[PDB]
Amino acid sequence: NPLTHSTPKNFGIGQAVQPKRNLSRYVKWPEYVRVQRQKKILSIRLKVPPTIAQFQYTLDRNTAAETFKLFNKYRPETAAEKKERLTKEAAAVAEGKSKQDASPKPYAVKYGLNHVVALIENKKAKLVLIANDVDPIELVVFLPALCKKMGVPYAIVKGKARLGTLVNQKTSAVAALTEVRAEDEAALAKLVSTIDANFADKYDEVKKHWGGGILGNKAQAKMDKRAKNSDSA
Amino acid sequence: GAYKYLEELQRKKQSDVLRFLQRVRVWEYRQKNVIHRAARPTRPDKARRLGYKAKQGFVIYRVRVRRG
Amino acid sequence: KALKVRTSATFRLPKTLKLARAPKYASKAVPHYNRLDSYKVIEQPITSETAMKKVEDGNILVFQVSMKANKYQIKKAVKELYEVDVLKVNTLVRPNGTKKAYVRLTADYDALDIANRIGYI
Amino acid sequence: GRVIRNQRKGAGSIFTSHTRLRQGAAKLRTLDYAERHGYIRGIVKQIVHDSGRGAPLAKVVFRDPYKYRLREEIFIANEGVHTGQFIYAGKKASLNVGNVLPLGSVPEGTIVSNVEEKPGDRGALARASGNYVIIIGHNPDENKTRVRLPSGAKKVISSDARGVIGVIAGGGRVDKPLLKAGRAFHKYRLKRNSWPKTRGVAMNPVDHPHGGGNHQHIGKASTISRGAVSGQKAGLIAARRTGLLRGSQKTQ
Amino acid sequence: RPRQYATVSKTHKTVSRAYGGSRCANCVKERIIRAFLIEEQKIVKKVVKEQTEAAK
RNA sequence: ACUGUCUAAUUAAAACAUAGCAUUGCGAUGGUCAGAAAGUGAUGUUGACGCAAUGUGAUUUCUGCCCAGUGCUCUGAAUGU
RNA sequence: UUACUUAUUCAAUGAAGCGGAGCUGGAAUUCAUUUUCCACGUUCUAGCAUUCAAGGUCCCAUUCGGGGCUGAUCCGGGUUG
Ligand SMILES: [Mg+2]
Ligand SMILES: [Mg+2]
Ligand SMILES: [Mg+2]
Ligand SMILES: [Mg+2]
Ligand SMILES: [Mg+2]
Ligand SMILES: [Mg+2]
Ligand SMILES: [Mg+2]
Ligand SMILES: [Mg+2]
Ligand SMILES: [Mg+2]
Ligand SMILES: [Mg+2]
Ligand SMILES: [Mg+2]
Ligand SMILES: [Mg+2]
Ligand SMILES: [Mg+2]
Ligand SMILES: [Mg+2]
Ligand SMILES: [Mg+2]
Ligand SMILES: [Mg+2]
Ligand SMILES: [Mg+2]
Ligand SMILES: [Mg+2]
Ligand SMILES: [Mg+2]
Ligand SMILES: [Mg+2]
Ligand SMILES: [Mg+2]
Ligand SMILES: [Mg+2]
Ligand SMILES: [Mg+2]
Ligand SMILES: [Mg+2]
Ligand SMILES: [Mg+2]
Repeated sequence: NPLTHSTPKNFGIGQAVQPKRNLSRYVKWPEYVRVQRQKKILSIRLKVPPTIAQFQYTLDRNTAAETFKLFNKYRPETAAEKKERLTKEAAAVAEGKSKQDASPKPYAVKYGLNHVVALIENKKAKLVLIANDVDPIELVVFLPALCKKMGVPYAIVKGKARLGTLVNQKTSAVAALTEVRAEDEAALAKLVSTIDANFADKYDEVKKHWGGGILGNKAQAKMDKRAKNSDSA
Repeated sequence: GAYKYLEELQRKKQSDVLRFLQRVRVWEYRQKNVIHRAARPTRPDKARRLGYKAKQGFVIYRVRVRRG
Repeated sequence: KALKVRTSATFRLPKTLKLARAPKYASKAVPHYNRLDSYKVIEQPITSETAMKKVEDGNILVFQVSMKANKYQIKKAVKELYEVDVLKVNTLVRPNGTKKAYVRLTADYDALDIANRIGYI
Repeated sequence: GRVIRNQRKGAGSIFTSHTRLRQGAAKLRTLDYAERHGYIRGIVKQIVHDSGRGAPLAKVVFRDPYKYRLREEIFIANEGVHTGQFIYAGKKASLNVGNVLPLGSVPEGTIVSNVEEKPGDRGALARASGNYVIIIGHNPDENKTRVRLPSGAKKVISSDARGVIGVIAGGGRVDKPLLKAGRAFHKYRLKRNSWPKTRGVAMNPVDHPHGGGNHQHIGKASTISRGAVSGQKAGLIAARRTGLLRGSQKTQ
Repeated sequence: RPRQYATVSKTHKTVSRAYGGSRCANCVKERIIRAFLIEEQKIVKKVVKEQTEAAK
């Protein structure tokens, strides 16, 4: 009020140098950024075959979190827990004369790609988890079809790295369960039901549907409003 | 194991699933430098039977050459 | 939440952390001793007749001096070896490929005296 | 035989442009926010002679909308523009000699110079002293504009393509005889090394298709096909007619 | 010569009026009168189109 | 026509050039030209009062007839190759 | 044959304001209410236009300094053709 004044500015083309604004939409990115974005786009623009694109249909965050919840009880031995187990059965077995068992039959999530494949082939898998990222996609893509044929209930899940954490690796392509402690059997059957309902049942129909063929929005609104006026005046 | 499946799939080049893959990948490569380091094999079964190993000291490079 | 706010359209190489070298083993294993010392800087006196004259009439000492040495290195070395104050130092390259220093002392010192103290005449 | 003269020019040794004194490329302002929505004002700070050019340049300064500073442009000067004059450039801008407007925004019969081929190229057509182009019509659906270039040709370009009102200055330059070798000499001295010209018919065979013979003469038809190959094309290339042109020129 | 201007005192490089070592007096005279009259007519320009909006 | 230019070391000329005159190609996704190739290059800091390609040779005067041939060219033809 | 754009191609720019919607106006005539289409800070003058903007507002615990929001409407990150 007192000696203070209201100036204000005219930003109106031909006066008053423009204020600093957010140009983030316009910044010129490094090529490696430019590509990983354009790669994402090109995959959406193209028509994508049903044997791929049966991915992108991914387990919902709820059913998944319940699935991780169960799986996380089954983690493999930590480095310490094996060193620990050994000294137990290094002593007790070699002396107390139990034959190679001072240790209980372990129950753990099964992993590694070649490991899991032969498990599915051998019908030993109760549940197979498949990641959605897996850049050389071929390592994985045959798995739903393999599972479907072997009558092994499977799910496509987000987090190749989140599958990793539960096995104590940076990443894992797959995670599977074969054995389960009798205490957890019913929770599993419940998970298997919801999962089979979202994947193994829908397999045949999904197999018929191509994906992609999706426009960007500048192209979208152009044809949304062009087909809008042309037909209905 | 998985490698056997990769082998057979890769023998269908004109199959719709590989035609897609071929088309997307060939664009990406052509965007990068004519010689550029590859993080991992994109044919793990092929590398494998040519003597590749996942231990430290093995390296993959990707490269472009003109045709004709 | 939402994205970063950049007000500029140029993306620049992120300013990242540069670590100083911490060698696991020494470079050359012994440091080289001083490559130009006062004894290697000033080589011989120059006793030519016309040089001896600068000593008598000019209060000036003429030395053959290392080709690798500058006016600073010459001044200091004459100062340390001969216990004398230097006024100024002029130099030139002889045409046999050697360097000649014309070294004038300060008014306090007598070049002639200092010349037959070092022992030439 | 030898590589003839018109083959040696492409290697650009002694044939490159003599560029040292030139004021710098003449261009329109970059096509930006101001110019495609509003207009923007400038002052011609000077109008100046460019070396090896027929027509004067005009230095025109503007304010930088995004930063505090002045930004100076080099225009080809239209006849009648003057120092101190205000120049207006943009979609919405009054129609006056010296201003730059999109071809769509001016009525037929409008006369403009330094007109862009595509929008944004900062001008292509009608830059030589005396020249202009005329707007002969509009097609508002697909927003094109039909113009007639100095050659007589009629081309159709984007109505967004910019041009500048008026004609280029220094016209009539070619009406005055050069009168002597020296005037030509100093002329090409500031252009490139094209002068003088030896006639192929005064050369030996090694040198040129026309070379040789105990009398000077071409010896075969001097009309050469497009299909001809380098070292063959000299004389009248792809001529659809030849001989003194009788009767009115001026395409219908 | 340009570098000698660094060896001389500031009074040799200026005159006491605004825009002293830069513009030519009579030029400064002009940009005063011009500034003033334009800043005035700028008021005249607003209130006239302030009424034009109100009566139309 | 003039002033000008060349065969250093047998030709300085009527030869070459020149202004003037005329013809030809091209609106840039181009004309002419360079390169083994290229995200290459000359014209081009260019735009037809321009660049590129030929001829004739200042002024005055005048440049007739012939498109069958060889070229060049074409909003042409079509049931032959 | 003619549409599409992501391959490929061309131009531009220290990848700055693109596309879609909304505010206020208004031409417009209402056949129930808006069915729409344009707009939507700069043109007597060879001045001046920069310190994340003054203003307004909310904070830090009132220091001197300093921050947030608004001023400058939302939404999609397709740099513009
Ligand atoms: Mg590695
Ligand atoms: Mg010296
Ligand atoms: Mg050059
Ligand atoms: Mg020459
Ligand atoms: Mg000639
Ligand atoms: Mg000639
Ligand atoms: Mg001859
Ligand atoms: Mg020949
Ligand atoms: Mg021939
Ligand atoms: Mg001949
Ligand atoms: Mg002849
Ligand atoms: Mg003074
Ligand atoms: Mg002051
Ligand atoms: Mg003579
Ligand atoms: Mg001779
Ligand atoms: Mg002579
Ligand atoms: Mg002679
Ligand atoms: Mg004549
Ligand atoms: Mg290339
Ligand atoms: Mg002659
Ligand atoms: Mg001529
Ligand atoms: Mg007659
Ligand atoms: Mg007759
Ligand atoms: Mg004939
Ligand atoms: Mg841009």
